[PDB]
Amino acid sequence: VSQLIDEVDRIASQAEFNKMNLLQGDFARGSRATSMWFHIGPNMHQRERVFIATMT
Amino acid sequence: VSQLIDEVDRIASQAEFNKMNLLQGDFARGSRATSMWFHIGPNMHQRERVFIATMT
Repeated sequence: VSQLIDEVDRIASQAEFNKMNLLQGDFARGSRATSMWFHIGPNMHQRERVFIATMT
Repeated sequence: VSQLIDEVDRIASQAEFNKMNLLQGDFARGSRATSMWFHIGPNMHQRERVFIATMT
């Protein structure tokens, strides 16, 4: 179980898309790191909220 | 379901055609915004009404 949880932590540290990291919870419910948006509109204000909690 | 309804609200608040929103119900039966007329006649005063209700 120690080995498996070490593998889980390794994955959480390395699981990434491009240079950003996701599983660290940098965009959690109350994460102070930064904020992300997927703009899906032809207007500068048209974008919505996406969140990813902390799963360490 | 809440996420889906939030998408519905985003569509309603963002649905527009030529910098004019449509799903807001600006052309409803009792709408106070304005009356939409499409002139199809070759003379004066042949306006044609179109009605779209609020879709929030």
